[PDB]
Amino acid sequence: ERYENLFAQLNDRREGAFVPFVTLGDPGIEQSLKIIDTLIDAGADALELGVPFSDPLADGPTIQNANLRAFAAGVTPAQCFEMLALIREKHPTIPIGLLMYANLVFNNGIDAFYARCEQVGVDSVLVADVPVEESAPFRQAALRHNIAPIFICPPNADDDLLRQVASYGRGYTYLLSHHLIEKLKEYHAAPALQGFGISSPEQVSAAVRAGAAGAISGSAIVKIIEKNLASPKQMLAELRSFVSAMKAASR
Amino acid sequence: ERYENLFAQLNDRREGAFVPFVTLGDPGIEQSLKIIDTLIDAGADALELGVPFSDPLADGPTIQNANLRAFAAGVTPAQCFEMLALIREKHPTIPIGLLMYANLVFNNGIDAFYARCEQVGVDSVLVADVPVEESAPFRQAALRHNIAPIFICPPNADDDLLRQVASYGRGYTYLLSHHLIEKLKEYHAAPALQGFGISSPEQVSAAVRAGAAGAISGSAIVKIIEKNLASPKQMLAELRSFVSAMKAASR
Amino acid sequence: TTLLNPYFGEFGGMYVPQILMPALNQLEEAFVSAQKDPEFQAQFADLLKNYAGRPTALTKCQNITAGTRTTLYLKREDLLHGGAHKTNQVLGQALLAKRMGKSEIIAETGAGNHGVASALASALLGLKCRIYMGAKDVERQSPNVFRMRLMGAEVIPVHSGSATLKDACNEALRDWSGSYETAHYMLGTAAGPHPYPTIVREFQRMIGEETKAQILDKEGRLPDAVIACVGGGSNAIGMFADFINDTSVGLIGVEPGGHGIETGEHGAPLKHGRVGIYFGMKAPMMQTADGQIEESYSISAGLDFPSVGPQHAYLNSIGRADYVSITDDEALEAFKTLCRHEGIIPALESSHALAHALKMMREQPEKEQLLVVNLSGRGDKDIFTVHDILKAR
Amino acid sequence: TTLLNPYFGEFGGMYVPQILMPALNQLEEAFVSAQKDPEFQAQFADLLKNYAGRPTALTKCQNITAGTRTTLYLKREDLLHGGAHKTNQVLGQALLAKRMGKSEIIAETGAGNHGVASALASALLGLKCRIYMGAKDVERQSPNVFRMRLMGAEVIPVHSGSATLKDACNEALRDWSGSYETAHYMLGTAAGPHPYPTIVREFQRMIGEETKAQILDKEGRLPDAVIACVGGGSNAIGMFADFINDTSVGLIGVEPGGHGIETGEHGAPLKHGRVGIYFGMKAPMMQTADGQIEESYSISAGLDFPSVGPQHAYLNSIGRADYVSITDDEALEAFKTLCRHEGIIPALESSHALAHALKMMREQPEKEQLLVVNLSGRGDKDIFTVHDILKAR
Ligand SMILES: Cc1ncc(COP(=O)(O)O)c(/C=C/C(=N)C(=O)O)c1O
Ligand SMILES: Cc1ncc(COP(=O)(O)O)c(/C=C/C(=N)C(=O)O)c1O
Ligand code: NA
Ligand code: NA
Repeated sequence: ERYENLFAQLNDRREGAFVPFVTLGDPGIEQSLKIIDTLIDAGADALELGVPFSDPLADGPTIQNANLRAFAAGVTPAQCFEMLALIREKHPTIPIGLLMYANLVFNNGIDAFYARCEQVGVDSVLVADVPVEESAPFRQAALRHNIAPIFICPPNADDDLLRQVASYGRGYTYLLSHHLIEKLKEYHAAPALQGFGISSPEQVSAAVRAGAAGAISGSAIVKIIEKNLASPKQMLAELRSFVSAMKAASR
Repeated sequence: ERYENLFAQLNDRREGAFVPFVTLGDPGIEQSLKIIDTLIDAGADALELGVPFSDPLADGPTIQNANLRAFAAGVTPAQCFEMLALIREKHPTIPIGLLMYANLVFNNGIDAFYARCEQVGVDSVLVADVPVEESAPFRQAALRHNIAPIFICPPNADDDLLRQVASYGRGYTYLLSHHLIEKLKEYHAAPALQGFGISSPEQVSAAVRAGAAGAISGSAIVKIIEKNLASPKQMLAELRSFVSAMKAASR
Repeated sequence: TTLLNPYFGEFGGMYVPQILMPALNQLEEAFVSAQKDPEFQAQFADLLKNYAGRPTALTKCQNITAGTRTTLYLKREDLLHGGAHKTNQVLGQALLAKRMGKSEIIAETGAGNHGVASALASALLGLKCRIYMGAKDVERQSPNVFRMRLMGAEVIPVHSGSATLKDACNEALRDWSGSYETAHYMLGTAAGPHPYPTIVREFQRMIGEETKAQILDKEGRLPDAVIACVGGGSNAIGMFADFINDTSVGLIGVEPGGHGIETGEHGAPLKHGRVGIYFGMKAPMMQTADGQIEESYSISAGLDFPSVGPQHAYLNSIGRADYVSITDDEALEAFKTLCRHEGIIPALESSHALAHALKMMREQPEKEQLLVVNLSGRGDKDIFTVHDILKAR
Repeated sequence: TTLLNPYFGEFGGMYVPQILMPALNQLEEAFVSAQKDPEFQAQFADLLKNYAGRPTALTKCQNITAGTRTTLYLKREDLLHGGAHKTNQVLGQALLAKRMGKSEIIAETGAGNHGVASALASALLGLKCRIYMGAKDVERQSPNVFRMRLMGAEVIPVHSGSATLKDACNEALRDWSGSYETAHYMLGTAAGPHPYPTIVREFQRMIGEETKAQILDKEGRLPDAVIACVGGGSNAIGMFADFINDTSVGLIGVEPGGHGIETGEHGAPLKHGRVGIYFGMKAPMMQTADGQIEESYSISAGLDFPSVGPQHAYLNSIGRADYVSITDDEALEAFKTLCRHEGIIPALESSHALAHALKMMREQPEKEQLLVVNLSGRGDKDIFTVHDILKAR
């Protein structure tokens, strides 16, 4: 619902989107909340929040460290949902997406997980280790709870995959680092967003010109966090700068 | 020749023999010569001298150490023969026997070795690792140079061995630690001498009563040497005591 | 869409990022093709026979079962080139890699046996090879670390997490996510995403096939039960496979009990874990109430794994195979017993299987039973660990 | 008086104290009897096949001979239980000990392989066992020291002399001189007093027998030459025996050249020594002008021996077999080469044989030749030594 309103509004303004990503509870519950508020203040159109998983076999060292930090803070999925409720209570319209690992969703029942997401105000869920081939129970539970199932369109994707992603996904299509936007639109795929390697304003511009509805910046934001670790008050302003210095590239 | 005269004289005196054993060049050339002179002074009827061999695979730690000492003194077979000539020059009648390892005899030619023995004045040679089965070239060369080939009569000997030892040996028969003297005499074996474990006067007495011509005391003497190592002047008197306190047990 | 069934009942699947699906589908197609190619089978058989040393002996213990009605045979995978059963399937997977056109090899290892196997196979067949190994295992299994390097394999210590098999696995997957175009990921156990569980079983099934032929020749009948340790599940499924349709033959898998199941320090997820999704599969996992993966423990590096192959979870669910656990101490006693009574030094992993066979015998000494224990590997790699322990005692 | 000829030309014999002759005659009679007993042969064959793992593979190298007209096969004794060829004859000698009624076992060892073999055989057949090992070898071959002890064998370090094989031998003989009534001296090489050279050859001849059958099956013709390292001479004579009457087959023995023959630090008495009498036999010895036994040297513990078996000295004298030497460095290069190109880690002893085969190939790359190298053992025991060396470089 929120993604739809967003793209609709971003279309009446001839602009794209800039979605940043960060790990919840990193480097702490308090600092994390302050980090996200800063991100939205700068210009974050939507958010992609990761829940700390013990064995993130699909994330680079950058994100691995973040999880470690969260765990070092005693951060748990439960506290993450406590945070999401707080974020939602302060920002009612910004789309919030979660980056999950299958086991954290499957653990207490798939249906129950998506129910909690709807309850707290989450808008979409991308399960990193669930390809469309195994997505059935996940996307079905998501749809039943008004949650958008996000699917990744890899660089080595084929026509068959394009059609599935187009019909199974909602909210937006996660694109991994021109014609690939043609098919999706032809198949009526959720507004496509380019990700991976998106760390510069020009990359965002070329993405919109390519036909994308916007661009997601992966570790681009996380890379900034860690580099200002010992300096909290510096990290925030450091982030404000980049975000604003990126959303502008979508107008 | 000397063994014959010895036993002949020891028979006219109703007595046996007491043959001590020591390693040449141990603990040194000078001390060794003084040791042997002491041995003869006390009452040694004959001598059994060992030549230091690199790998005495038939001698206990006691003798192993002695060799090491000799080698530590740079003692060699050549210097041993220099010593034998000196001993012979001072004591013209005492029988001198050598305890050799096969390789030291075979090295520069078997015939040449026994020739050197005759030249220096040696009376017999016992090759520790040459059983009667392999003795042919050795005893033949010995006999050609007027050297008595000494053979060991083990405790696990049989009749066949008794007859061979009896006919092949000369000088005396080395016995390893009553009826065993009966056969030898029946076969006309070289005067039998009991050895191994002979470290007391009573052992010598019982040997003569058993029918032996005397008794050889193996490490019995060597055991005394090492125990007075740091005290040369003590070792000598220590040895004088034992020897005299043993030859008396043969009268 | 797949050529083969990715599931064993509820267990299995292909839970990997979308980017790796093409690699898995290509691997499955190559495997199916190879299985039908007499030329591939002949080459594989040639390597197994003339390079690896198959068939391996089936040895009858003639001292350890004294005074009982148990007859015990040991399937000698410890006599295979490399020292463990791992060699069997690496040769097959290496041939598959070449069949596909790959020139590099990625692998993970715990006891270091799969690493050494991957390295030796790569050296023989002209493939590049890098191995991931938990820093803890790098130390307690040092002998295999040296061997791997001598053969030109790159050994990469993993200090992440518990620094064991699980962590090495995570790295191998992360690595393949970015180098899957020129490298084949040679998974070392019957686990992970389809088709690995199926491929590993098929490339290890000669263990059971030979065992059946040898036991029939020697005893004129099938075993009452075959017993194997279960880390990821490769040696056990290799032994089990050919006997699955022989309902009279019991199939017993032995998970490591570590310091005791009740201590929580073990590696027995099949019987004391909970189904979850990790390492590309849906299978029993040792995990927190929250769904985080728990770190496992075992004196044996090769069994220190928080999960288990999907086919074992399935065979257990339907009651075809039974699974039990053996503690560090029970495995150590079996190790000492085999050394002293049969003159065979077994890997500590294999010692868990032997330990259970010994328990079956000792618990009911008058029960007539013919048992086969899969001696998955030799214990030369555990010599320093067992000594450093028997010393403290 | 003996049943069999104790000599090979001028070499051999029984140069031991008279006290040990009964033990040697009893052993010779037991051996002759056993060789005629189908029941003994069946038991021996059973152990070799089902316990030791015979027959061993004959592996064709497919990488190291690239670009040459040499075809090289490796006889895989490294795949035998224990890791070396030593196991073959210990099983036979152990059965002989039992046939005679002995219950204890005395043995000497260098690379520790014969010690481990003696220990494993004793554990399996219910015999007591004590092993003598040079203190130097106790260190550079530590892995086998652990294995021996784990199997219930008493390991006795020898600090005498050069603290190597020769010294361990001396002790074993001294020990047997006093415990020959209840213990059988299980000599570990084709040397020492008759009947050992003969017994060891006969109990190791299956190496050559299988090699002949396998090469005929694979190439349809006999090898142009078979190559083996020579320490005491057991693995080489085991390989040679069945080919002696096949005059077209060259027999090549490789003695260790150590730091170089000219340095005097080597273990090549057959070609650079002088005939002497030691260790119960008349054979080539490394000795001083005075006739003292010289201490030998080799990077390989198993080849560090100042003498050699009498049959090798004889085969050399008549020109039937040719002997050469290989230095520490050449053996090390062969070791690395086999690891990296064939995925097989050879014992440093075996590496000397391989090194010479590589030289035969490299020196005349266009010479068409079919060669067989006896890979006498695996190199797991040398892993720490080779690493500690390749590190300095
Ligand atoms: C000898 C041996 N036995 C059993 C196991 C268990 O693995 P399974 O799949 O369950 O059969 C390993 C396993 C070792 C490693 N993890 C590795 O070397 O890689 C062994 O090295
Ligand atoms: C693997 C191996 N190869 C060769 C040799 C050579 O002995 P040969 O008789 O000449 O065949 C040994 C020998 C090792 C020992 N000396 C010992 O273990 O005992 C080996 O352990
Ligand atoms: Na497991
Ligand atoms: Na030698």
